[PDB]
Parts: sequence; C-alpha cells; structure tokens
Amino acid sequence: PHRYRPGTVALREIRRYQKSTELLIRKLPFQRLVREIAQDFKTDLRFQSAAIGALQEASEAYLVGLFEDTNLCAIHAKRVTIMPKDIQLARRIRGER
Amino acid sequence: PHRYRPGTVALREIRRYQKSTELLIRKLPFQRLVREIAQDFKTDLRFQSAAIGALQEASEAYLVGLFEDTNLCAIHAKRVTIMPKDIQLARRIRGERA
Amino acid sequence: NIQGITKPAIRRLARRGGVKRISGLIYEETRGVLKVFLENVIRDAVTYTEHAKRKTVTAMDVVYALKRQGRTLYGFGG
Amino acid sequence: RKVLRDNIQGITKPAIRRLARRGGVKRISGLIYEETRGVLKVFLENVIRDAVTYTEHAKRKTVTAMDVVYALKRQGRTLYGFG
Amino acid sequence: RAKAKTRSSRAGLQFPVGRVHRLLRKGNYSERVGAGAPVYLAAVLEYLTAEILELAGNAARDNKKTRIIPRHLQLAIRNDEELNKLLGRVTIAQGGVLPNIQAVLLPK
Amino acid sequence: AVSRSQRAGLQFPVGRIHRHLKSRTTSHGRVGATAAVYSAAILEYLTAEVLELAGNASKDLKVKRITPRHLQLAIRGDEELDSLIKATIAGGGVIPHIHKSLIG
Amino acid sequence: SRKESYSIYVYKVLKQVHPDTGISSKAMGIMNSFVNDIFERIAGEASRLAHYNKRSTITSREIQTAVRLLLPGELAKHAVSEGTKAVTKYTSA
Amino acid sequence: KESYSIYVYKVLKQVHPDTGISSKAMGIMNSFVNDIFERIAGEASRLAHYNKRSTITSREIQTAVRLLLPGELAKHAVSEGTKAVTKYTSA
DNA sequence: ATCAATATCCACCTGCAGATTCTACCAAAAGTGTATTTGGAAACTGCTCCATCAAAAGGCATGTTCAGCTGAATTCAGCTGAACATGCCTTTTGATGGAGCAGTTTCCAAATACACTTTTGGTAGAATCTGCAGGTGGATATTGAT
DNA sequence: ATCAATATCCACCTGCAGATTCTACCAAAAGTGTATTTGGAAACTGCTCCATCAAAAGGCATGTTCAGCTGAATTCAGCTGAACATGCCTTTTGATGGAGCAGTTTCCAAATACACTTTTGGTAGAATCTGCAGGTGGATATTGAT
Ligand SMILES: [Cl-]
Ligand SMILES: [Cl-]
Ligand SMILES: [Cl-]
Ligand SMILES: [Cl-]
Ligand SMILES: [Mn+2]
Ligand SMILES: [Mn+2]
Ligand SMILES: [Mn+2]
Ligand SMILES: [Mn+2]
Ligand SMILES: [Mn+2]
Ligand SMILES: [Mn+2]
Ligand SMILES: [Mn+2]
Ligand SMILES: [Mn+2]
Ligand SMILES: [Mn+2]
Ligand SMILES: [Mn+2]
Repeated sequence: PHRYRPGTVALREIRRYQKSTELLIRKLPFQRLVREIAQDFKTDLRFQSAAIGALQEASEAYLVGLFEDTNLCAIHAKRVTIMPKDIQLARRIRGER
Repeated sequence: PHRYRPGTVALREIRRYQKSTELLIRKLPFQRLVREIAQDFKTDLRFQSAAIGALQEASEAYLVGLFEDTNLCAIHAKRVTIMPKDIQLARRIRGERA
Repeated sequence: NIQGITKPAIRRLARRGGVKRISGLIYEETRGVLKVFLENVIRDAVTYTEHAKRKTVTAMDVVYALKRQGRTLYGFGG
Repeated sequence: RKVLRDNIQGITKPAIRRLARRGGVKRISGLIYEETRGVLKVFLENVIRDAVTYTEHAKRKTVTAMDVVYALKRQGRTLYGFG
Repeated sequence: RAKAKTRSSRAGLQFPVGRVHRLLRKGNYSERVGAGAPVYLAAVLEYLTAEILELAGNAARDNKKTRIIPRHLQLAIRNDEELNKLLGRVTIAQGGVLPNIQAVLLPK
Repeated sequence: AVSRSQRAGLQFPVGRIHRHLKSRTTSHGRVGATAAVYSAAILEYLTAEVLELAGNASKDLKVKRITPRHLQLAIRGDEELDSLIKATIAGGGVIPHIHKSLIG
Repeated sequence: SRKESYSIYVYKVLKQVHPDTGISSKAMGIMNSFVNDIFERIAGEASRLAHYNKRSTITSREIQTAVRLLLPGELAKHAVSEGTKAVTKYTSA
Repeated sequence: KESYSIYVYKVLKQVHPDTGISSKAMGIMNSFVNDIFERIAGEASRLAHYNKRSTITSREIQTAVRLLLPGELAKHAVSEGTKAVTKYTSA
C-alpha cells in the first residue's frame, strides 16, 4: 500500500491553507458561539449576517496570528510541536496576559 | 578568602533593583546620547531639562520591560542566560521587528 | 458551544499559521483563548448597539469594537 | 562648540546589567550589551524624531517635555509625570 | 440677583465642573455639549482619582510613609487588576517595577 | 466647471474631504483652503501606490480583477505599506512562509 | 503666567481618602497626567460616538457609554454610579 | 451613505487601465482610505490644539503625514501634496 | 551539623530641601437674558432576520499503528560571574552670557456666512463578461528498496 | 541517484452563473457670487532658563584573574501525535412566510448657545512647616566551606 510519513501531509496542509483565504471554522458553530456569549450581556439580540462575518474574519485572523507567534516560541525552544506553554508565552509578550 | 557562588550576588542584585526606582543609567552620558541623536535631525536644538528626563524614564522603562520578556524567552528555552536571540524573539512578538 | 470549534478547525488555523506539529492540549487551550477574545469584542460591540438604541448588532458595531482594541478590520463598511 | 560622538557607548555594561536585574535577569550573555545598545538607539531615534517634528512644527528651537510626551503617546508609550 | 452657586457644589463634587465643561468645548469634540456631560465626566475623573489615591495611600502606610511618592502609585496600579488593565500601556515615572523572580532562577 | 479636484489635478474629492474635515473640527474650529487639497493628494497617492502593487499581482496570477488576496500580498510584500497598515485584510489570508526548521 | 492644573482637586480628594497623607510634587505630576489622559480618552470616545450616531451633541449619555467602553468591569460600574449620582443631584436644581 | 468607490476606480484606471477590481477588494480600499483619513485628520487636529490653533491648514496635514507615514512614503506623499496645492493655487 | 564571613532588616537620630499653607489679585466661571437647535413622539413604511425543515454532502469522530519527536541524561569546553585595585568621570553647585520662549499689539490675508444654481454621486436593474466551479493529462514529489 | 511505483498538485483548457460594469434618476451637495469678519502672523520686548564652563569629591566604570557552572552537543526510548479508513451527522443549502425592527418623515417644548455684567474660586509667589534622606548602629538571617 501507500503511507505518507508524519510531517509530509502536515507540510502539505500548510502550503494549501497559506495559499487560500477561505474561513476555516464552520459558520453555524461560530454563529451559535457568538450568540451564547452575547446573551450573557444581552439576550436575543438581532445579528446582521455581515456582523457575524466580521467577527469570524477577525477571530480567525487573530488566531492565525497567534499561532504564528506560538510557532516561533516552539522553534525557539528547539521544538517543532506547539504546546500550551508556547501560547501562554506568546500571549504574555503581547500583553494579553 | 570568602567568595559567593555564581548567581548568588546576581539574585541579590535583582531584589535590590526591583525594590528601588532610581534611574540605572547615568544622567550625563544619557544626555549626550539624546543630544547627539536629536542634533542629527535638527542642528542646534535646545532641551528643557524635563525633556531629557522624560526620555530617560521612558527609555529605562522600555528596556526593563523588554528584559522581562527577554528573560521569559530564555527560561522558555530552558536557559538561565539571556541572549540576543531572546531579545529578537521578544521584539518580534511585540511587532517591533520581523 | 465552545466545543463546536472542532479540532480539525483549530488545526486548519494552525496550518495557516505555519504550524507543523500540534500538542493534544492545544485545542482546549485555543478554545479558551478564542472565548476571551470574543467576549471582549462582543462586549464592546453590544455597547455600541445599546447606545444607538438598537436591538440589532451591525457590522459597524463590530468594526468599531475591533478598532477600539487596536484590532482594525478592513472590508466591512469601516 | 563641542562635538558629540559615540555616546551610545556611554550606556555602560554595568548600566545595562542593572536594567536587566530590575527586569529580573539572573545571567547575561556577552553579546547582550551590543544588542541592547542597538535596540535602545532605534527606540530613542523613533521617539526623538517625532518629538523634533513637533518642535519644528511649533517653530521652536527647544525640545520641550510635552514634545517628548506627545511623541511617546503617538507610539503607544504613554508617559506620566511630565505635564 | 441670586447668590453664586458653583456647579461642582450643585453636583456634590470636588472636581471643577466649569473647567471640565470649558475643556470639552475648546477640544472641539462636538458642536454642542449637554449640561450633564461635564458633570458626569468630572464625577468619573474624581472617582478614578480617588481609587488610585486610596490604594497608593495604603501602600505608603505599609511602607510607613506619610507622603505618597511615584513608587506608591506604581505599587497601587500594578497590584490592582483593573487599574493595571486601564493603565497597561502607561509608564509611571520613578515607579520602578513589581518584585518578581521566576522560580527557576532561585537557588536549590 | 471647474471642480476643486480638477484644478488640483486629482481624482479624489477635495470638496467631500473639506466637508469631512469640517465635521469633527466644528464651526468653532477652522479649515484651511488648501488643507483639503493637500489631504486629497495624499489619499490619492497612497491609493495609487497600493493599487499598482495589487494590480501587478492580479496579472501575475492571470486574473482580470483585483481581489482581497492581491491587496494582502501587495501590502505585506512592501516594507513600508506593511508597517503602515497593521489592519486585518478580510479574505486576504497570509503570506506563504514555512519556517526552515520545519522542512525535512 | 498662569498654568492650570488639577493639583488642588487631586489634593482635596487626597484629604478625603487619606487625611493624614501628603504627596510629593512628582507624584502629583503623575496624577495630573492621569486625569488629563482619562479625560482625553473619554472625551474622544464620546466624540466618535456622537459622530457615529450622527448627533451634534455630546451628552452625559455619550460620556457614560464611553466610560463603559474604557473602564474594565467593576471600575465601570462604580464610575457609572458616581457619574449618575452627580447628574441626578445636579438636575435636582 | 457615502463611499470612495468611484475615486478608487478612477485612480485604478490611471495605473492599470486593463485591470478591474472585485467588490470586496473595493470595500477594503474604502476602509483603507477612511482609516488613513482619520489618522491624518486626528493628528492634524491635535497638532493645531497643541499649538493653540483653531485652524487646520495644509501645514498641519504635512506634519501629520511626516508623523504617520514611514519614510519614502512620507517623502512622496509630501511631494504629491505640495504639487497638488501649487497647481490648485495657480488657477 | 557548626561557624565565619556578609549582607540585609530595622530602628535610632536630625535639619533642610521639598511640601504645605497663607495671601490677594484677577482670570474666568456664574447669573440672566435672548436667539437658535434639537431630539423626541407620534404615525408609517419595505427589509434583512429568524425559523424551520426537507432533506442531503461533505466533514468530523473514531480506533489502530508506528514513525519520530520530546524530554531525560550525560559530558566538557569555556564563558560569564565574582572580587579586586585603579583612577577616570559623573555628580553637585555655581557662574555667566544670552538664545529664544512667551507676552503683547496691530490689522490684513484668510477665513466664515449666506442665498442661491449647478454638478455630482448613490442607488437599483439591466447589460455585460469574468472566474468559479471542476476536470483532467501529465510532470512533481514522495516513498520503499536495491 | 535509479528504478519503479502511487498520491497529489497544477496549469492547458470550458460554459454558464453570478459578479461587475454600465445606466439613469434626482436629491444631496458642491460650487458660486458677494459680503463680512477674524484668527493668527509679525514685529518687537521682557525674562525665563538653557548651554557651557569650572572645580572638587568619591562614586563607580574599567580592566584583570580565575574557576564554577552553564550552554551546547550528544545519545537514547518511552510515548505521543500523525496518517488513515470508515461510518454517522452536524452543518449546509435552499424556500416559505411572517415580522420585527430598521429608518423616515413632520412638530414644538425642552435644551443649548452666546453675549453681558459681576463675582470668587484658583493661581503665583512668599512665608511656614516638617517628612525623611542619609547617617549611625546591633539583630537577624543567609551563605558556603569544614
Ligand atoms: Cl504545555
Ligand atoms: Cl544568540
Ligand atoms: Cl447632558
Ligand atoms: Cl491651508
Ligand atoms: Mn552628530
Ligand atoms: Mn480612608
Ligand atoms: Mn481682567
Ligand atoms: Mn453675511
Ligand atoms: Mn454622475
Ligand atoms: Mn483677533
Ligand atoms: Mn544545562
Ligand atoms: Mn520506536
Ligand atoms: Mn475667595
Ligand atoms: Mn533611610
């Protein structure tokens, strides 16, 4: 049969998703998530379709940017695997925590 | 002949300087630096004494804050020694240089 | 609903961020990070909505909210 | 009158070491001191450049504290205590 | 005509409502300014001032000082989660830092 | 004839920009006669600079229309435009870069 | 020439929270920078709010919303209380 | 509801007569122009107030540009601004 | 474990540089009057939004292997900390000399004000093309192996 | 690197579907023609306060010596995370029809602007007030070698 070694498909996915621009989180779960969070401030608010779109564009752009800095922290520790400690370091430098 | 072990005095200095607030860079050499840099923009500039003092407070606060992040990057790499590599990482995540 | 943000979804975000290998603890950590981010943005966006005496959150409310936290977003009116 | 040169070297090794101590640093590589001087000069250049810009706009030949304070605020480095 | 009554006293404030109103007017933040706007703003500025002074005053006492110095202001802000958040991009001159040594750096 | 944008040799609206400047700089504030012209010229310059670099990429990918992706590539590909615009470009993605330690 | 400052008002507030405590000139300068900073933030946010909603008037409502945006949590609740109280007391002639 | 769409499209035809632009890319350009305008106007506003002026002139815009634009962009922007004002003040 | 050597903690002292309080003049809030906007408060719109719902179409969750990454462990060269003498140079204080803020007065070039007409740009459908769907035929590119 | 052998890209294409471009109102708004006002430049001028010098003390940078221990390689395996195929489904797509809530007018009572005329809280400078900086000590750890 055929079997790709660990890292080959991973490197392939990186090239594929860095080349494209589409949203990577499914819309309905994100929309549902936004509404739950919002209702803890104000129950049953109306949301424009573009409003959720803006929130998702920002959310993904934020996380992608965080994963970049997270990756840098992993590499700095001579690792290839990102860990919670990498995220925690990146967010600390940013002033997020 | 008494001799403290490496790191002991270093930790001693950390607690001393984290306890105090005085400027750690000498006033006069810092004044020259500011005047040198500024006159490279506009010749024969004068300075209010408070202007230079403001730059020193801001400069030291910036460097101290950077050494904090730098230190965390070093610890992250399982080191106790900060290196240029650590500074470059800290400033990169800050968005100061990439 | 925070579990609705699936592992392969979080994975795709990491790939675009150029990440090759991912710890198993990352996904729960990412969900926690995402929630805080959303809470802060939505809190401000809803605040803009109430001030306008509206019951509908507009895209401009979000843009204004993102701008306030230094997360300027282009392409949604503002 | 007198010429100002090489004053970034006026930022001594013990001075940089003291800054690191307040930053919580226990051990310092030898290459840090040149790097710190480089980082500091870039920072001072950026802040003073804007400050002088405020000075030039005001048609003054004297940099005020407010010129510095304004320059610091524009770069997201707000400073308290100087007016 | 009637005896002068300051707007601050009418609002029960220590911060100057009139001066704040003038500053809103000459900052050109808007074409028009409401009557209650400088009242509200002066009250907020006064309370936030009180909050920092309270905690800074406390820090001075535990250092057995009767005079507040920048160090006390810094100790007050960085030790309070919400004031630290509010002034997270602000440098306090002669404030120094909060004592903090990473556990891994301490001896064995 | 003749519009203020025409007399300044611009495509960007001097009149609208003047009115915008006249907004939050209230009637108690004032606006110079050439401030709008100067401001218009800057906006048009920056717009042209971004459009040129973006237009190049759209043709370098054999596409007739400029897309958000092309704008993102043009901005992050230029040192000064990149530092100027730390905003999030919607639907722009990221610049393809893999760290050299990740490649076998 | 006269230079205005918030010094006398900060000192009045100081006597209210700590009647025994004084303050150095450098610490007072920091308090003045603080008051001017918060003023600038709130007024600026209220200005944009009015502009966003196409209103020509900055009222206490714009100030309140700006406060809820700029102050992080319990500080917002307490500031709104002091703000509302001062207004209600003021509108009570 | 105003927009810079027409003017962005006109400039595009100057630098790329053969090239079009997507609707979403236009929205980005609109956001870009609005953002830069706010930055410059805001800085120009502060410049005037710092110097106790009630008037925003092209001199305030120029200084604001020098503060906001990073280097070569600043030089050319200042040149384009001066160039446009000079041509405007001619007629 | 004990000691010796050292540093830090903490309390004492006072006088003077810094902080507070006092003193009057006056800049600027306050009171009072018009004139001018403004934002509700009705009574009415077509519109994106919510809700199913009906399936259905990709997309996730799941378990099983095993490749290889991370972390522990070990070794050693040499760099960095600690301690010291030496003496340069910062700190402190005072002096001049005067450049140049900042105050002040005049008065036009440069702004606003206003009542109009002319020009333009936002808008929604029609009219136009451009990619987005996919879809390969065909090298990449990866993989196990000689 | 051959040699062969799969698994994926990935650019030569195509044909409508759906975005863009084009069209045409028509109210918003820019432009215009005057008339009027005014912020702010300019020309002094007063007076901070800034630059530079000087010395003198002594705090502290500098340069050196040296070994403690750290960073850097290096090795190894336990185990975690990647690759994968397979069923189950949550999300996706797409109407149908209500509808809730946008935004839009047209009136006035309430609110705000802006000037005049007085008054007083706020400031500058002088006069007092007095913490605490900087000095001196034992006491209490803390440290590193027998
Ligand atoms: Cl971890
Ligand atoms: Cl390094
Ligand atoms: Cl009000
Ligand atoms: Cl002008
Ligand atoms: Mn020079
Ligand atoms: Mn109290
Ligand atoms: Mn007077
Ligand atoms: Mn008139
Ligand atoms: Mn037209
Ligand atoms: Mn005048
Ligand atoms: Mn080690
Ligand atoms: Mn194995
Ligand atoms: Mn009085
Ligand atoms: Mn002491």
